Amino acid sequence: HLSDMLQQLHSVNASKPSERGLVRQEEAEDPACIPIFWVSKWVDYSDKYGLGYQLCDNSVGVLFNDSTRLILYNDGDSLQYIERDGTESYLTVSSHPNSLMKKITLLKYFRNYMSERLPYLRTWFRTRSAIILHLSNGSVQINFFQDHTKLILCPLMAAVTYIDEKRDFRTYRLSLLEEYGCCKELASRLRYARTMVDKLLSSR
Amino acid sequence: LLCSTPN
Repeated sequence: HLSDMLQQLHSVNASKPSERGLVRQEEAEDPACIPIFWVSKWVDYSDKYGLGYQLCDNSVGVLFNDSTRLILYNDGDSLQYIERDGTESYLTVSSHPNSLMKKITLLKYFRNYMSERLPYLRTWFRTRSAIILHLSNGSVQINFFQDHTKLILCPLMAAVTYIDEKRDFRTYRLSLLEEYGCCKELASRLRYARTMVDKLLSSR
Repeated sequence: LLCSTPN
């Protein structure tokens, strides 16, 4: 949930992780918390059709402007269609689901554009600082525009994954992180994320 | 404006 998460975030922040006598952020790491999913790439052509995104497993998905979303698996043929209400259909690029060929061409453009158990995007939204991606499996991912750093948050393991400026991958157990603290920068991203999660529950 | 940054 976003409540579990919000609880965990409110918590690590309440603790002011960066105003420490000694910040031993190295110790708050945990290689077993690496989330299974995150958005490798995204494309906001939503002024026209919507947001196309690529999961780290290389499956591509587009959440259209009808709130319908087509997801092409990383094998290239399999499809998942989620209607405006959430019904889930499993078709195929070759099986030809009649009426889906316009939609399927729009996905291949997004697929081609980005390359040139599967959790889809529940919803998203940008602010001037970042784009927020809320995945069905519960993780809120926040990609910050300015310095290209990223926060992927999984409420299932109370874990925060932080891809930084140099492009290094680092996963922290939010609460260990609440024992050892972390540098300013990550501590402020968790505050931002906190605000972002509130909102995912507010406007939701 | 914008998309992911890849490449």
